[PDB]
Amino acid sequence: SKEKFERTKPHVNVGTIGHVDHGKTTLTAAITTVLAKTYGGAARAFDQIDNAPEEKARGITINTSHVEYDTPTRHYAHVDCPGHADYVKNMITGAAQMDGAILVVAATDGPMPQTREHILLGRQVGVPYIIVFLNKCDMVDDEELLELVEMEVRELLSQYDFPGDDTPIVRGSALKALEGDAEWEAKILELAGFLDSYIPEPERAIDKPFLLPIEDVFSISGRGTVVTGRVERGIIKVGEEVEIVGIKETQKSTCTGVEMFRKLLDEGRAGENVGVLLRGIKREEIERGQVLAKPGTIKPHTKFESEVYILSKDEGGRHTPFFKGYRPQFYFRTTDVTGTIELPEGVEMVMPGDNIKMVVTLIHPIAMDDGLRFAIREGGRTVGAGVVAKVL
Amino acid sequence: ARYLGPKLKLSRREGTDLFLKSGVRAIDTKCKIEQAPGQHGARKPRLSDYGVQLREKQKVRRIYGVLERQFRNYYKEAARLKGNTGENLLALLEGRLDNVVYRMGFGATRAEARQLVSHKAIMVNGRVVNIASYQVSPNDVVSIREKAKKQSRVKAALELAEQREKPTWLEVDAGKMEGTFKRKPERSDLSADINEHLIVELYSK
Amino acid sequence: NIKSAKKRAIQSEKARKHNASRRSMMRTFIKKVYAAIEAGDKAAAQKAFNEMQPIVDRQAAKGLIHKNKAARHKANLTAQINKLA
Amino acid sequence: TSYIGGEGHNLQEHSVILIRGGRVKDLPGVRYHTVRGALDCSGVKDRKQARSKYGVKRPKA
Amino acid sequence: MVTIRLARHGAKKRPFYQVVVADSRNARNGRFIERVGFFNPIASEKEEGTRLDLDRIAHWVGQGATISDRVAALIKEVNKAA
RNA sequence: AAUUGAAGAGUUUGAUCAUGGCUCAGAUUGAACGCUGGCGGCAGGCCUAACACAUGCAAGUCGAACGGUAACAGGAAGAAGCUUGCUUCUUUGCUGACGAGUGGCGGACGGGUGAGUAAUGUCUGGGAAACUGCCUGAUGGAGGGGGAUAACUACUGGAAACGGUAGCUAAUACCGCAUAACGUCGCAAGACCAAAGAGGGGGACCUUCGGGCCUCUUGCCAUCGGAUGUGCCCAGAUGGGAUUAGCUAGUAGGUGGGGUAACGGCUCACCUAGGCGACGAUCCCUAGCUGGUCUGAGAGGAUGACCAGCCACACUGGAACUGAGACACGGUCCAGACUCCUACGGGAGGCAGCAGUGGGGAAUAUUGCACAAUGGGCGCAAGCCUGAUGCAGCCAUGCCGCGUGUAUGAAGAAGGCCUUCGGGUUGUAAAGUACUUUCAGCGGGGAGGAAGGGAGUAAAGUUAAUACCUUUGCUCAUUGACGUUACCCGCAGAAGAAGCACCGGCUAACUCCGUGCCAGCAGCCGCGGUAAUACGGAGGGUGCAAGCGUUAAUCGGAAUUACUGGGCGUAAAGCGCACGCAGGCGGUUUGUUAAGUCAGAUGUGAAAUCCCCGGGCUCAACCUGGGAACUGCAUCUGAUACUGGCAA
RNA sequence: GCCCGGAUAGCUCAGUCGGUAGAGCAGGGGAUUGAAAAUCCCCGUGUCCUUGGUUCGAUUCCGAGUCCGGGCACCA
Ligand SMILES: Nc1nc2c(ncn2[C@@H]2O[C@H](COP(=O)(O)OP(=O)(O)CP(=O)(O)O)[C@@H](O)[C@H]2O)c(=O)[nH]1
Ligand SMILES: *C(=O)[C@@H](N)Cc1ccccc1
Ligand SMILES: [Mg+2]
Ligand SMILES: [Mg+2]
Ligand SMILES: [Mg+2]
Ligand SMILES: [Mg+2]
Ligand SMILES: [Mg+2]
Ligand SMILES: [Mg+2]
Ligand SMILES: [Mg+2]
Ligand SMILES: [Mg+2]
Ligand SMILES: [Mg+2]
Ligand SMILES: [Mg+2]
Ligand SMILES: [Mg+2]
Ligand SMILES: [Mg+2]
Ligand SMILES: [Mg+2]
Ligand SMILES: [Mg+2]
Ligand SMILES: [Mg+2]
Ligand SMILES: [Mg+2]
Ligand SMILES: [Mg+2]
Ligand SMILES: [Mg+2]
Ligand SMILES: [Mg+2]
Ligand SMILES: [Mg+2]
Ligand SMILES: [Mg+2]
Ligand SMILES: [Mg+2]
Ligand SMILES: [Mg+2]
Ligand SMILES: [Mg+2]
Ligand SMILES: [Mg+2]
Ligand SMILES: [Mg+2]
Ligand SMILES: [Mg+2]
Ligand SMILES: [Mg+2]
Ligand SMILES: [Mg+2]
Ligand SMILES: [Mg+2]
Ligand SMILES: [Mg+2]
Ligand SMILES: [Mg+2]
Ligand SMILES: [Mg+2]
Ligand SMILES: [Mg+2]
Ligand SMILES: [Mg+2]
Ligand SMILES: [Mg+2]
Ligand SMILES: [Mg+2]
Ligand SMILES: [Mg+2]
Ligand SMILES: [Mg+2]
Ligand SMILES: [Mg+2]
Ligand SMILES: [Mg+2]
Ligand SMILES: [Mg+2]
Ligand SMILES: [Mg+2]
Ligand SMILES: [Mg+2]
Ligand SMILES: [Mg+2]
Ligand SMILES: [Mg+2]
Ligand SMILES: [Mg+2]
Ligand SMILES: [Mg+2]
Repeated sequence: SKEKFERTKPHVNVGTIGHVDHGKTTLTAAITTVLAKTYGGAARAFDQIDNAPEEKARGITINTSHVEYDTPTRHYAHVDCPGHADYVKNMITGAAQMDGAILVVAATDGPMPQTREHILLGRQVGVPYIIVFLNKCDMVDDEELLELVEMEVRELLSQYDFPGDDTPIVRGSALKALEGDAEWEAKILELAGFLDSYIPEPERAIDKPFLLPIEDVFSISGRGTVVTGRVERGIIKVGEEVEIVGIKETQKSTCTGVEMFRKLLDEGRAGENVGVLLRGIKREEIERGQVLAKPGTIKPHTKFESEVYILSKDEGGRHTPFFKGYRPQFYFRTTDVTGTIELPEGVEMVMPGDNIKMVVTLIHPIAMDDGLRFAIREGGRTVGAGVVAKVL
Repeated sequence: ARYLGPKLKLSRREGTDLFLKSGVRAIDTKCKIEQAPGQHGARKPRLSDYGVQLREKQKVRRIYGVLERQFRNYYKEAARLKGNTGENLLALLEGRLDNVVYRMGFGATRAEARQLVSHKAIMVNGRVVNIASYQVSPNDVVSIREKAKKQSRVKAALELAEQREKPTWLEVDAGKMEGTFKRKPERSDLSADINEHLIVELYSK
Repeated sequence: NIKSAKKRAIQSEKARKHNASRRSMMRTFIKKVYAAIEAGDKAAAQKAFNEMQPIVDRQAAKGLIHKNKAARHKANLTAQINKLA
Repeated sequence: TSYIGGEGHNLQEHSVILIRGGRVKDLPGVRYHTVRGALDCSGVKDRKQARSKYGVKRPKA
Repeated sequence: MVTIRLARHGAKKRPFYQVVVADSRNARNGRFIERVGFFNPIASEKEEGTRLDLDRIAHWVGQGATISDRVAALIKEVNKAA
C-alpha cells in the first residue's frame, strides 16, 4: 503493498561488506536508526535485519537483507552482505548491484583474510566507489595504531587499484551509536557525508529495451511469484508483457505488479532495485540466474569468446597453469554457470598472468551479448576476468 | 488450407488432367503425364477396392480444391437433403463461388478464381464477397466489382473461356463482366468423367 | 459478517423479546381455561374463555398467530366446555 | 513397470517421469510406456523422423 | 409476481430478446409461465423483426402482470391502431 | 415437407469348415502429452482435495414515514477588511440534500458447489386435508387517546470489539378504547376481532397566524376472489450385490387430548397385535434426478460438463428466532477443529459468490471495464446498488471460415537421391518474367446495439379552476463499458504466415545406405541371425492441415448377453433321477362382465435440443420464426374377436 | 540460498586408512551353425561423477562444480 512510492530522490545502491564480526549488520541497523532522526519513517532494528532463525541462533547474517534510508539528497537501497567465505554466492549477488559499498573494517583486527577477498570480488564485479568505515573505534584509542590500521587499509585498496589514498575513511563505533551515544552518533553522519559526496549520481540506460537480472524468487502469500531485481536497462510498467529467458526454456508472463520495499510502484526504471509480480509463474518454473527481458530482444547461448587475466598466487589467483578442458565457474550478473574452456591452438598451459583469450561451451543456455563483462572463479578465489568478445 | 504446392503432380497421380494448370495454354503436354506420379511412378499399383474409392474421392476434391473437413461437411449436407446423395454432393460443389468464377470465365484456373474472389474483386447482387465457399443460390447475378474491373487478368481469362464448354445452367454477359447463375446444375450437364457413386461408398463406411 | 444490514440482527432480537412476551401472555390465558376444565367448572371455564377470546383473536390481527391457530384454539376449547356445559 | 522407448536414455533409480498406457507384447507384464519428451526424461538423441513421439524438437537450423 | 419482460437470448454482440411472462423472482433466462412474442433489436430492414401476441398479453394485464418499461415501450411500437 | 436406413478386415491350421475370443477401420470428448503454429468468428475452460485460504469486491435502498444535520452547497441576520456592498465572516435545518440513528422493504431472489441422499429426492399422472409479501378485481372502513425508546446530552467501563447508568424527544415504531360485517367460534342465539398517515397545488372561507378547509396522487385495515409461488398425499417408474433372509416396537392400526398454515404417530396416554418380505423387505457398496448429450438402421448401450427445470449443502455438528416465505452462503446463539489480533481481561474469521494464492493433479483462465443494454432490490420519480448480466483478457480446447499468392516458365539448370550409369527422379517445382493484395501493419471515415429519462410546450381528462397531477403528441440538448468496434476507403510490398503422422499386411504410399535376434519397432499378425518395402538416416510418395499424432474414455462394428436378434449329442452349456409348494402356461361349448387388447376424443408431455420449410450475421459455425415431434401418461365414451374373471 | 550424505567397467559390488586400480555375471574375438546354445582356444573391455590444488605420486588429503536423496530457512 500500500502507500505508492513518491519519486523525489536519485536512487543509489550501497551496502556493507567486509570480514565477519566487524559490524556489517550492526552498522546497517545503526545507519537506519541515526538517519531516522533526519527522516520520519525508518529505523530497521538489528533483529529486523537478522530475522532468519539461523541468523537468530548462530548470530551471523547469511541472507543479503535489503533495507533503505535517505539523506534529503538521495535515496539509499542498502544491501548488507555475508562476509563468510562459504557464503560467497550471496555476497556476489549483493555486490553485483553495489554502486559503491561501505567497507567495514574493525580497528580491533585491522585488515582480514576475508576483507581481502571482498575487495578482490568488489573489483571483479566492478563496485566503483568504496567508502570505508573503521568500526570498533570505542575499543581502542591509541591514535598511533589507529593511523597504522588506517594506513594498512589504504595499502590493500592500493594493490587492488582502487584510489586508496583519496578513499574516505570514517572512524566510529557502529555499536554505541545504535543506542544513541551522541558522541559516536556523529561519526555515522560523517560517513553519511561521503555517502552523498564521494559517490556521484550514476548513469542509467532507461531508453534501452528493458532487462532485469533475477537475484531472488519470492512466493508472496496470495499474490504469487515475485522476482527481485535491479533494472539494468530500460523501464517497465505494470501490464507490460515481459518474458523470461534463461537457464531453462523461455516462458512468457506479464508484470501484474511492481513494487519496491513494500511500497507500491506503478513504473519501475533502470537502476531501481524493484520486485516484479508475475502472471501465473510457479516457483520451480522461474529461479535465480534467469534474466527478465522485453520479448525477442535477447535469447540464450552456450558458445562465445572472451579474455582472461590470472592474478598472482599471493593475491589469490593461480600459480600452476591449466590445460585444455579445464572447467571453471562463470559469474555474470547473477550466475555461476560452470563451463568448459576451448583453448586456442598449441596452448598447452595457460600461465597465470596472461591476457590472451579462449572459447567456451557450458551447461546452461544463458542470456548473452557481445560486451558482457563477467568474472571467472574457482576454489574459494577468482582466477580470471573476461568480457564476451564475440558470439561463437 | 489451400494446397499451393506442385499443382500438376496431382494430375499425374489421378491420371486425368484436372484443369489445375489449364491456363493460357491449350494442352499441358509438358509434365510427362500418365507415366510418372513420382520416383516409382513407372510401376502399376495393386489398386484395391479401398484404392479406387479413395482415388475417386481425391480426384473430385483436388478439382474443386476443397479440404477434408470441409468436404466431409458437403457430403453430410448432401446426405440429409432429398434426391440422391451423389448428385446433390456435386450440386453443392457446383454452387461454390470460386467454381462459378471459373465457370463464368472470369478467372483462368480455379485457384486464380479463388485469388479473384479472395482479393475482394467479385461481387454478387451488388454485395462484395470474400468467401470462396459462398453457396450461390439460384437466380443470382455475379460480377466483377468496378474498381478491379478488366485489369490484365480477367481480360485474358475471359477470352480463354471462349475455348471451353460454356455450361448451360449459368449465363454470362462476357462484355459487362456479369454472369447470371440460373437453376441448380444437373448431373447430365457436369463433368461425368468422375463418379459420384464411389464417394458415397467411401463415406458410407 | 460485515454488512451494514447487521441492523436486522438487533432488530429481530428487539422483536423476539416483544413477540415472546405476547406468546407468553397468550398461553397464560389458554392454560387458565384448562385449569378450569380440570376443575370441571363450566362457569369458571366459560369465564376464562370469554376472557381469552379477545386476547387470542387480536393476535391474529397483529400477524403473530396465523389466524388458523387462533381459530383452532376457539374451536377445540369450546368443544371441551360444551361437552362440560 | 513401464517400457522406455527409443535408443538410449538417462533414467537412473529416481528421476520423476510421465507414464502413458500401451502394452508392448514382447515383455510379459509390461503395460505402459514412458513419455520421452515429457518430464525429467529427455527425448531421443538424433531423431529426424517421427519426432512428435520420442520428444525431439525440430532442428534449430 | 408475474411480469412481462424480455429475455436476452442470441449470440455475443447480437442480442435477441424474447418477451416472456415469468415470475419476478427468477433469472432472466429462468423459469417462465409462457413466452409471448419476441423482439429483434438489430434484425434488418426486412420482412420481420418484432412480434407480440397482444391477445395473450392483454390477458395477463387483466391478471396483474407488471409489464416492464422496455416491453411497455414495444406495446406502443406494435400500435393498437395499426 | 418433418428417421430415404443396416458393409467388413486381420488372427488358431499343412489346408478347410465351424465355434470362439483378441485387434483394426467410424463417431465423439469439459480432454492430457509431443512436435508445430498466421488471423478471425461462435462456444467451452478445477473431471482431482466438499483441501486450507492473504487482499479487494459480490446487498443495498427510501428525507414523499420520523426526530434530526455531523459533513457539502445555498438562503438569511449580522460581521470586518476595505474597490460602502468587493468581500471577510460567526450564528441559523429556514430550503437543496444528507453521515449516524429509529422505521418500512429487500436480505429466503440472483450466484456457487454436487458432499449427502437408493427414496424423506427426481420424473410422470392425479388428488385435498392448506398458506400465499409484492401485483390485481369487487365491497366497506380509514373515529378517538395514551405510555416509552434510539439518536441526542452528563458521567463512565473497555486495547479493541462493544457497551453501562440516569434523564430528553418523534413517527406509517408500540399498546389499548370505539367500531364492526357476507370475517372467526358456535347446530343456533349470541360472543368476539382491524387500521397510518404522508406529499403536490389551491379559490372562497378560515388563521392562538402551527394550520384548518377544497382537491389530486399514494400508502394503511377488513373480506371474498384471481394469478404466482410454496407445503402435503397417492400410484407407476427411478443403480449393483442373496457370498445380505428375516426386518420393525411409535413400530401397524384404533380412541381421545395436544400440535401444524394444512392431513397425518407429527407427537403423547390407553387398547388391539399387528405391519413390511421372494412381484427382493432389512443390510452393504455406489450415485444428485430430469429435460437432454454421444453412439446406434432401430431396439438399445454409456452418460448427466455447458444451457434449463427440481432437490441438497454453505468450515463441522446442533438449535431456534425474525418473517408472507429460512429452521437461512455474504444472519443469530452454542459446542468443536484450525488459523489471527491482544494492553492476556476478551475478542475475530469461514471464497462450494468474482478474481487470485498455496496444495493436489496428466490437466483447466484476469487480483480487468461498465452498469450503456436485459433482469432484480429500493424509491412517486430522478437516481443509488447489482463480480447477476453485458463485454474485454488468457488458452488451438472444440466447431466453422480465410490466408500463407496467381498466371507463365525447359537449359526440362544446380545440388540431393536412385541407376541396366543410357538415364530417371525431385520437377513447372525453383529461378526468371507479367500481375493481385485477402488477413496482418499503417493512416483517415464509420453504422447498429438507444428503448427511455430530463427540461419546455400545446391539447385532452381531473377539478372550483386556465392551478397540481395524469395521458397522448411535438421541440432542444443528450445517455455506449465494448471501442484505437463490425464495415468502407486509402498507402507499400510476394511482401509478415506449413507443419504432423504414415509408406509389410489389415490401410492410401517405395527404394538406397548403416546397423546384424544387437540397437530398436509394434493397434493385431509379427520384423531384426551380414541382400530388412517392418529398425535408424536419406530420397521420393501418401493422408491431413494450423493442425497432426499418441494415450485415456463411451458407443459402434460385436447376432461376442441375441426383446428386435443366439445357444446346450461331440466346440462353453441338460441339474444323477424323481415327487412337488409358489410361479408360468393350459382342451372344448354357450352366456355375461370388460381387467388385458383395440378405436375415437379430451387434458397433459415446460422452453431449449433433435428433425423439416424459411429468415438474419459477406458464407459457415452461430442465432432465429413457424411447424412437426416429444414414440409417454391419465380420464372418459364405445367395440367384444383373442387372453383373464365369472356361471353352467 | 544453507547443511548433510551417495556416485569404482555393460550390470552388481570389494577396496583407502596417499604407492601406478579388482572379483563374479555378462560382452567382444576364432572353429562349429542358417544364426545361436553347449564344448574347445583368447582379451579388461575403467575420463575411479567432473575439475583444479597439496606432492615424485591422489580412488584414497583438501577446495569449487554436476545429478540425486534427506533435513532446514527465506516471502516485493
Ligand atoms: N564493543 C563493540 N562491540 C561491537 C561493535 N560493533 C559490533 N560489536 C558487536 O559485534 C557483533 C557482530 O555484529 P555483526 O554486525 O553481525 O557482524 P558481521 O561482521 O556483519 C557478520 P556476517 O559475517 O554474518 O555478515 C555483534 O555482537 C555487535 O553488537 C563496536 O563498535 N564495539
Ligand atoms: C522488494 O522490496 C524489492 N523492491 C527489494 C528487495 C528487498 C528485499 C529482498 C529482495 C528485494
Ligand atoms: Mg551481517
Ligand atoms: Mg559467532
Ligand atoms: Mg575476532
Ligand atoms: Mg480449419
Ligand atoms: Mg501358420
Ligand atoms: Mg470441484
Ligand atoms: Mg478474506
Ligand atoms: Mg441518510
Ligand atoms: Mg438460488
Ligand atoms: Mg476504560
Ligand atoms: Mg402499526
Ligand atoms: Mg356460521
Ligand atoms: Mg389510530
Ligand atoms: Mg383434536
Ligand atoms: Mg403422512
Ligand atoms: Mg389425532
Ligand atoms: Mg456422491
Ligand atoms: Mg462445472
Ligand atoms: Mg436450503
Ligand atoms: Mg452450519
Ligand atoms: Mg472448504
Ligand atoms: Mg443470506
Ligand atoms: Mg462466503
Ligand atoms: Mg473462486
Ligand atoms: Mg490454481
Ligand atoms: Mg503439482
Ligand atoms: Mg457496493
Ligand atoms: Mg542433377
Ligand atoms: Mg487489415
Ligand atoms: Mg433513438
Ligand atoms: Mg447508436
Ligand atoms: Mg426524448
Ligand atoms: Mg497398399
Ligand atoms: Mg515406424
Ligand atoms: Mg543393406
Ligand atoms: Mg524402412
Ligand atoms: Mg449389441
Ligand atoms: Mg469394444
Ligand atoms: Mg453362440
Ligand atoms: Mg462339452
Ligand atoms: Mg440326464
Ligand atoms: Mg398350479
Ligand atoms: Mg380398458
Ligand atoms: Mg388407448
Ligand atoms: Mg419441448
Ligand atoms: Mg441465409
Ligand atoms: Mg405439435
Ligand atoms: Mg372366456
